[PDB]
Amino acid sequence: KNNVPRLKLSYKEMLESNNVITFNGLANSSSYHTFLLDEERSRLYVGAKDHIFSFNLVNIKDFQKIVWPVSYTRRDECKWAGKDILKECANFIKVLEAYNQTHLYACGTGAFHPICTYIEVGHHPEDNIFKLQDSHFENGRGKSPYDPKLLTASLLIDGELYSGTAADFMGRDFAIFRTLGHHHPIRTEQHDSRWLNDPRFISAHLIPESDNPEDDKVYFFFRENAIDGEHSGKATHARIGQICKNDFGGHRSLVNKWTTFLKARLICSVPGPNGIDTHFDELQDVFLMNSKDPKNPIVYGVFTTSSNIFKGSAVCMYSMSDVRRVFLGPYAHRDGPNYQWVPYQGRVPYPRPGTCPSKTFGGFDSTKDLPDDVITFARSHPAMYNPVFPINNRPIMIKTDVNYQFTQIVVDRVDAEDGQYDVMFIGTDVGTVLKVVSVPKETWHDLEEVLLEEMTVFREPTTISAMELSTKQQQLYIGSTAGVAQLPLHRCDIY
Amino acid sequence: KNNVPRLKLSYKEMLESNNVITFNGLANSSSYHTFLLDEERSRLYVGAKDHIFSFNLVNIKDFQKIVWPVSYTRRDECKWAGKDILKECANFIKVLEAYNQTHLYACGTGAFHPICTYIEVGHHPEDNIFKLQDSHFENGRGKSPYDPKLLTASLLIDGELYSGTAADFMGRDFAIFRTLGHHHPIRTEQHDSRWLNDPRFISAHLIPESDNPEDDKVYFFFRENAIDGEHSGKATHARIGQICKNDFGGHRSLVNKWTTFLKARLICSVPGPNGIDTHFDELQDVFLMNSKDPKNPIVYGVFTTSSNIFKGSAVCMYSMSDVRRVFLGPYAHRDGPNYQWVPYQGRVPYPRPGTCPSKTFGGFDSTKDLPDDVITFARSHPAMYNPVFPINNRPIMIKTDVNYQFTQIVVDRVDAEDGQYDVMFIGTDVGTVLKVVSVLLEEMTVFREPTTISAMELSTKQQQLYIGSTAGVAQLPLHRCDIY
Ligand SMILES: CC(=O)N[C@@H]1[C@@H](O)[C@H](O)[C@@H](CO)O[C@H]1O
Ligand SMILES: CC(=O)N[C@@H]1[C@@H](O)[C@H](O)[C@@H](CO)O[C@H]1O
Ligand SMILES: CC(=O)N[C@@H]1[C@@H](O)[C@H](O)[C@@H](CO)O[C@H]1O
Repeated sequence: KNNVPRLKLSYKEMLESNNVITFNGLANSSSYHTFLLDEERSRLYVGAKDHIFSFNLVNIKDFQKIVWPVSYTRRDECKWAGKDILKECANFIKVLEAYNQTHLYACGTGAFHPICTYIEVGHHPEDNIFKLQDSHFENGRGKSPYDPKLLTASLLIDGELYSGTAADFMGRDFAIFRTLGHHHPIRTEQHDSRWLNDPRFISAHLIPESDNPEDDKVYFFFRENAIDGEHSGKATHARIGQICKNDFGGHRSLVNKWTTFLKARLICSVPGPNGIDTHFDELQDVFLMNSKDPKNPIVYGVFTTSSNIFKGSAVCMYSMSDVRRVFLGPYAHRDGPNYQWVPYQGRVPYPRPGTCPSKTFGGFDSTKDLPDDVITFARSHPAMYNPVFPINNRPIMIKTDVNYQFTQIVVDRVDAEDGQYDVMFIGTDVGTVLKVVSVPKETWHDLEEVLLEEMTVFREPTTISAMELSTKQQQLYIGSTAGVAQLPLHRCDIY
Repeated sequence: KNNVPRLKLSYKEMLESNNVITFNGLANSSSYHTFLLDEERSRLYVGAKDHIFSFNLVNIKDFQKIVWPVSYTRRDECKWAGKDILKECANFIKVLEAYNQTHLYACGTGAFHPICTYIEVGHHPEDNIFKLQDSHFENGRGKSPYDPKLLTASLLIDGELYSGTAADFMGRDFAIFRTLGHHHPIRTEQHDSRWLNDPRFISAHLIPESDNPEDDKVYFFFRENAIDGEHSGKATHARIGQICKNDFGGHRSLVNKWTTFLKARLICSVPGPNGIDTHFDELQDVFLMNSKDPKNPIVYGVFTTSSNIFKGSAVCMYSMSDVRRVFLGPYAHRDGPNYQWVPYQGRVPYPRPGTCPSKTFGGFDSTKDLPDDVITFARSHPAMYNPVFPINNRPIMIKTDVNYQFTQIVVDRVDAEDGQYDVMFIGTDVGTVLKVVSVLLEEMTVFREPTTISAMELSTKQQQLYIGSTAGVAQLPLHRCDIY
């Protein structure tokens, strides 16, 4: 029933108890935001400014660094663009995923000229190979943004890259891309408000729908500016967008453009007395709690208030069964520009747009062999009407009166000799980490919030940008421009 | 540039300094919310549960009362109706207003059967009369709600009663009525969310426009549920409405109904960085500062956040020049329920809807003589498209860190050595009054126990402030510079 940490600690105390291994980062670098955890290779990769690191996730003081800056020529070109020589004209690594069984794929802002390449790690982890394959350099457009201020939700599977970010120099052509591989890169309609409206990506996950890979979907989480009318009402909408991994675009229309793209509002609010709810629209981070059933990973989300005078944070939970229901629900439909959004009620193209091409029903092989009505629809119906509410219609945690806001989250399923509890590790914009448990107080609905620890993990206060949980090292890794930080999950002999 | 009070005295500290005179109220009464300040008679009237008091503006310890509790039969028909005998089946007065030069008009919850009567107080404030003219008894349909939990905004001028409440037993028929005074009662359209949609009234004021009494309009202030498509997103819209004092409805169609009603949204928000503003739509009280020009009183308003989690209160100022600009602008317009609201680009009938009939300009000297096209319009065009923003597009004061919320307000115009300064005495839902000057002087508790301040009057001819609540009334001096 309290909101005070039963165990508070500062970077100081943490350092005087063996609970923090700080990497202060090189003097000629920053922005250690991109994390690529690798349990197998037992290393923790962190792509930053002009560099890419390979930390030893047992003690991040031991590592390797691939200095990957940009050519003098490129630097100058960025300079001539009237940009910030130090803050902007640098190669900020924004993408870092796995590719070959011996190479990583990395992308970054090549000083407002996105470039990517490979990072040979090798076959055997025994011989820690951290070699950068220079001279190649592939087009970074659509993979890493031009502006370092923008992030990227990346997902690299089966040799193909999925990434949502701003694709242009002007940084106003945001789109979900599918690069690499065999086929021509896939993209979302550009300059189309109904598809994407000045969004900001958070993450992308490969979620299987059944035992048939043919039915694999890729979910992107992101926030964007709402759209409804020409009335005084700007607003944010956290969202989740689904797309079929086996989508290859239209035939005589959406050429090389997703055909199975749909989105739904993710609502994270707290019911009120007079019937008006309090919403946490600003989606900051998302973590998937892998259930034994890969088809139903639990979705935790870290949301924030839109108001500048009412700072607040929330942690909402969603079940895929819900998102799937929404995605199988009414399509948001609007007749004219000055019409109220209404749930579409009348003839839906078959197969249902949004549904992946199946060699069992309809028989239609490949998206490229779909009717025209199933391409015209979806093309103007990217959004679902009904929103997906959190489990139980409320967040499992809320922090208001506090002076900081949540920025990252990860959770471990710890089995206790009296049941299992989902322990959340929430990162703050202040540089502190909170460990909380939401045990159901006597009954689901009236649950108790327990703040176990509040540990600062950076000499100076900074915004936490990345968190990676290791269930093989039992170590948490925080990231920021100030550098990376490592700490143990527990500390049971200090309570 | 601060948030801490220079003078934070508690009730104990206020009582131990003659800073507050307390009336713990009667045991058989409560809800002392209906205030009526009479300078001339130097008394302060008050409406309450089965009672109507009369406090002395010098010492509320000295007072007269009137017992008006509803008969047995009525108390019984209310019980069988399935109401709470203790907190419902009683006569809670909701309207106290001066009527004749010798009488006051009063109405209360007739134990869910509102009734009204007069209250004699003679010509001379010397004889201090307070006789409850019993017998007869008129009904209070449209004058007072049936439900004590509902407020009412009244204004009785020229022998006419203007009020906005629930005209029904079920408390669902909210309306703005004008009863009394020579003509058949006139009211807003029943069951039409466009006109009014589950509103909560706050107050009505007469404000002339021109130097012609015929252009006089009555303005109501209230808060109601916004309407914007079947699509969800419940929200509150603070509002202000106007009505011509001389509106008596049409010949046929809109018969005995406002043909001049128009209403506009009142915005009180704070600009944000990402273009998103923080709004305070829950109007709580209104005070008009009589400026030099009687056609331009400054409008102060106390708004609160709709959010149950984040508590926050704000005060906002509005000029009647702005309000009038909005009423002379585009009406809101819809082609149906599935359409977006849009400023009416069509051709507005003449005379312009919302325009008081006049024996001068206009050509018409009666609202009943208006043509069909205007009456038809209006009937479906009671709302305006442009909301009226507050002076500077910002609120004067803000409180969010605070763990309470404003509930009442009054302001005094005090002449000093530097110039005139407007001091705002803000009430609180936790028994407390904040004194504020602009460009927090003191935070004083005024009740032994915490409650909601629901009434607040200011007597300049006595330099005192009176606060209302269910606990009782509280007297307090505007300054007491000694404590400083
Ligand atoms: C050009 C560049 O930034 N890379 C240097 C790298 O060559 C050097 O070994 C290291 C030592 O701290 O410092 C980095 O900043
Ligand atoms: C070992 C292997 O088969 N993986 C390949 C690697 O051989 C190749 O050089 C690289 C592109 O440079 O792409 C990887 O996926
Ligand atoms: C409810 C009622 O009938 N009113 C009584 C009144 O007769 C009496 O004069 C007064 C003073 O004690 O107390 C009230 O409760």
